[PDB]
Order: sequence, then C-alpha cells, then structure tokens
Amino acid sequence: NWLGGLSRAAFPKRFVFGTVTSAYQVEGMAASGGRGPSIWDAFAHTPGNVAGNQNGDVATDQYHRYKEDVNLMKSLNFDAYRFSISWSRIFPDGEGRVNQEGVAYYNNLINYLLQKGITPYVNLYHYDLPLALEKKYGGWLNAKMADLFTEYADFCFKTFGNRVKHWFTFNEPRIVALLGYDQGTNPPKRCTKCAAGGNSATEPYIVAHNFLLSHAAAVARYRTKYQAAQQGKVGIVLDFNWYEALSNSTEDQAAAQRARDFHIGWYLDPLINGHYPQIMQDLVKDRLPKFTPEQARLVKGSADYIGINQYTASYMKGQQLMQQTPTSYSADWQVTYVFAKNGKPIGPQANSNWLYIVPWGMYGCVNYIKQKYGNPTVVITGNGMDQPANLSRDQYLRDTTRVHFYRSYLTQLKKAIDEGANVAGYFAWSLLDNFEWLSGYTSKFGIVYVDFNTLERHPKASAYWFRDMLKH
Ligand SMILES: OC[C@H]1O[C@@H](O[C@H]2[C@H](O)[C@@H](O)[C@H](O[C@H]3[C@H](O)[C@@H](O)[C@H](O[C@H]4[C@H](O)[C@@H](O)[C@H](O)O[C@@H]4CO)O[C@@H]3CO)O[C@@H]2CO)[C@H](O)[C@@H](O)[C@@H]1O
Ligand SMILES: OC[C@H]1O[C@@H](O[C@H]2[C@H](O)[C@@H](O)[C@H](O[C@H]3[C@H](O)[C@@H](O)[C@H](O[C@H]4[C@H](O)[C@@H](O)[C@H](O)O[C@@H]4CO)O[C@@H]3CO)O[C@@H]2CO)[C@H](O)[C@@H](O)[C@@H]1O
Ligand SMILES: [Zn+2]
Repeated sequence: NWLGGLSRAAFPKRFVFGTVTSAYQVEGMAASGGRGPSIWDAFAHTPGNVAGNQNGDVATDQYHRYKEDVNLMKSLNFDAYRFSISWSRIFPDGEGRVNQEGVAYYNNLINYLLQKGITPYVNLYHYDLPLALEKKYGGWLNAKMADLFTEYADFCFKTFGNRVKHWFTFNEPRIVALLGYDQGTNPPKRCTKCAAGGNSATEPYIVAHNFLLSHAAAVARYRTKYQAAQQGKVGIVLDFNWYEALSNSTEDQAAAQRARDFHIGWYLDPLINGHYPQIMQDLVKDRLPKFTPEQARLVKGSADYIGINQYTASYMKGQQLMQQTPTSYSADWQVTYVFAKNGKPIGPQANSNWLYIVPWGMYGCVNYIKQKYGNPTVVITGNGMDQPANLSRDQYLRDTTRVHFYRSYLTQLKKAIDEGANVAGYFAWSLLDNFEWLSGYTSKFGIVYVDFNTLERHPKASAYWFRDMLKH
C-alpha cells in the first residue's frame, strides 16, 4: 500500500499533523503593508548573496493568497499550521511604533485558520531580525536582545494570545549561530575572516547564550502575565540531525556523542537541565558564557514542548582529543564527518547537498531525546526534502522520492513513538515551494508546487499522500 500501513490510527489519539512555512520564505509584501526591513531583506538584496540574486520581495505571495493556502491545507486533512510572525511587519523598527496593517494581516490569518478548523502554531522569530535592531544594538551579540524580544513577545501574546494557544519563540538558533557567526554565510555575515567583522571562536557562543536568555525571558513574561487568562503554551524549535558512530570503537562512539552534545545538547541541556553540556564546558572553557544560578533557573524548564526539525544523519569518526588553539564553534567539536560505512553511502542526497535521505535518523534523534532528557514533550516541527531547479511542472508534481521520504521517515517516527517517545505532533516542511534562503527559488521543499512565474499552486503527489494518510 502506498501509505505503507500509515494512517491516523497508527499514531496516538489526538496526535497533531501540520505543515510549516516561515514569514520571509512565503509571505512576500516584504516592503509593503508597512513592513520594515529585516536583516534578510538587506542580505538578499545584495548582489551575489542568494542564488540568481533572488529575494523574498514577493516569494509565494501568501500575504494576498492566504485563504487559498488555508483552504488547501484543510482539503489535505491537516490539523494545524506552523507559521511565523515577521517581527518587522509588527514593529518596523523592532521597537516603538506598531504597524497596524501588519497586525491586521496576522489577525486575518489566525481568524481564517480557526474558522477552517486549523490550529495555529506560531513562531515569533524565524531568522528575520528587524534591520533597525541589527544596526542599533548589534543584534544577537547584545544581551539587550532579551528585553527587546520580550517586549515584542509581550505584544504578540496580548494581541493574539486569546486565540493562539501554541507558541514558539525561536527557529533553529544553532543555525543562526553557525551560519551567521561561525561560517559567516548567512546574515549578519560575521566570522573571523569576514568583512563585517567577527570571531568564529567566540560569537557563536555569545549568540546562542542570548537566544537562550531571550527565550527564558519571554516565557517568564508569558507565565507571569498571560498564562492564567490564556492557558496556552510556549516552546522553541531546535534543529537536530542524527550522528551515528562510524564504528563501535570508544573513539568513534565518543565522537558521535560529542557531535550530539555540540548540536542539540547546546540548547537542550540548558532548557532541560539548567547547564551547558559538560563536554562543551570542558572544551570551550572561557569562550562558553556561564549562566548565573538565577539565569540557569530561568532557562531550565522554560520550554513547554521541544520543537525538533529533523532532516538527516551523518557518520562520525573520532580522534584523540587534543589541546588546540581555538578557531571556531565547528572545529571545537573535534570530530570527522563521514558519509559512508562499509563502502556504502549513508543514503542518497536530495537537492540540498547536506540533506542525506536517512529515515532511521528520525528514530535515532527521537529515541535519543527520549532516553537522555527524561522523555520531554517533543513536536517534530519540520521534516521534508527538496527537488532541484528547472524541472517541468509535471516533474515537480510526480514527487515519488518525497512520497517515499515521508512514508519512511514517518514509519521511523512511529517506531519511536510505539517504543514510548513522548511525541505530540508532526509538521511537514513545507506546505509550499518557497524562498529557500541562500538557494533562493532553486530548492523546492513543498508538498504543493508553486509556479514562481504565475504564483499558481498545484498539489504534488506527496500532498495527496498526506490527504489519504490523514483522512478522518
Ligand atoms: O487525484 C488527484 C491527483 O492525484 C495525484 O496523486 C495520486 C498518485 O499519483 C497515485 O499514485 C495515488 O494512487 C493511490 C490511491 O490514491 C490509493 O487509494 C491506493 O491505496 C491502496 C493501496 O495501493 C493498496 O495496497 C491498499 O490495500 O488499498 C489502498 C486503498 O484502496 O494507492 C494508490 C497508489 O498505488 O493517488 C494519488 C491521489 O489520487 C496524481 O498524480 C494526479 O494524476 C491526480 O490528478
Ligand atoms: O532547509 C529547509 C528548511 O529547514 C530548516 O533549516 C535547515 C537549514 O536550511 C540548513 O541550512 C541546515 O543545514 C545544515 C545541516 O543540517 C548540517 O548537517 C550541516 O553540517 C555541516 C557542518 O556545518 C560542517 O562543519 C561540516 O563540514 O559539514 C556538515 C555536513 O554538510 O550544516 C548545514 C548548514 O549549511 O539544516 C537546517 C535543518 O537541519 C529551516 O527551518 C527552514 O527555514 C528551511 O527552509
Ligand atoms: Zn499579491
């Protein structure tokens, strides 16, 4: 059976199925409707930064077409929709004046979702820091971000929280730290060798610390001011790809564990246990900021659920841990990536070079969180794969590899849940082909095809797969 035995009956009662987008990747109207620029607007408008010098000015134009898109997700039998609010659409300068037209958009979207029986899961932040805050404060390098983000979050809670009961603060802070401050390939393009300045050995850690403190501050505000009346929940979205020891050697097993700790433990040990992973403390030393006892107590337990974006897996090979001059967050792990074992690749690649199709990584990640962190409530907040550029419409629609991807990965998730993992929901990245950051429109992650000339939507085979799988 093309469903491979999957259906709602194969998952827990009340298990939530949804699709996901982010504001800059789908909304369009980037410089309209009162929206102020984000760091991604400036970045994308700079020649050479994005494939084909493309940007999110129009994207999928969900801003105008959101009722079409909500109708479509309802027709595909989804229960929920994860989307983000653009900070600079609400506060064009990141602070101060409210853009009422932007508020009205999200009200209209939220209300239509609810009208159609689709639960809104709302991210406050998805890489799109208001440009004014980058320039004025230095963005996530500045501890003042906790105050600035908390005030923004407060507004969103007050304005939308009578209707929105499922929030996330951040999306993949590890990726902001890594690409924005270690490698310097994403905004603000900081790194040791970078024109904008930076230090790949220190700044990723400062940035991660400020994300954790800002998350904790925003949640403290929710709990003290809004929770009694609104009775919702606030979590965070973290990326986690699996690491598997290349062999059963002590060294390789240690390397895979170090990778897990530097990847997910960086955020989860603070959120669950109130401290950074021991290995990071041991290796990063004075470059890793230290939580005060008060801050640690604020961060610990501050996520009502853990959003995990899960895509892929890698083999890890070890080495003797050495004393080394610090160079970068990436180099701090002291591991070696390997994508074959016993002469066989870990899996075939999707369009994105980093995305190896490895369904057992889903089981790996979910089981690991279950066993290591006391089985916290987890929501899979993003999982999917991409097709390349330049295919015909019909080639996009016949997305047999993506159908296989979802069947296999969801089978592996089901395996983990059946073994007792506390997973509450699953969200497919993405509802729509969209603006895929540095790849621009050359990477197609949607279950729904978007023609970027006409903006027409066409469900792909994988959309119909979900429709069949999710029928009530
Ligand atoms: O319909 C609009 C649109 O759909 C697009 O997607 C198609 C797929 O291309 C097509 O393969 C798929 O066919 C499914 C069918 O819907 C299921 O009912 C059926 O499930 C069987 C299963 O195979 C058996 O083993 C099991 O025992 O019983 C069930 C149910 O009887 O499986 C087939 C695949 O083998 O349907 C999708 C949606 O219609 C098309 O590409 C496009 O042309 C259409 O315009
Ligand atoms: O992309 C689709 C969708 O998903 C969400 O975020 C994605 C990012 O878009 C993507 O850039 C990021 O890719 C990571 C990848 O996970 C790592 O496996 C890879 O690791 C590197 C390592 O950094 C190097 O030091 C080493 O030498 O090589 C390895 C293997 O290549 O690093 C890349 C960064 O380029 O993955 C995220 C999820 O995992 C977003 O939520 C959404 O907005 C995106 O559209
Ligand atoms: Zn339009």
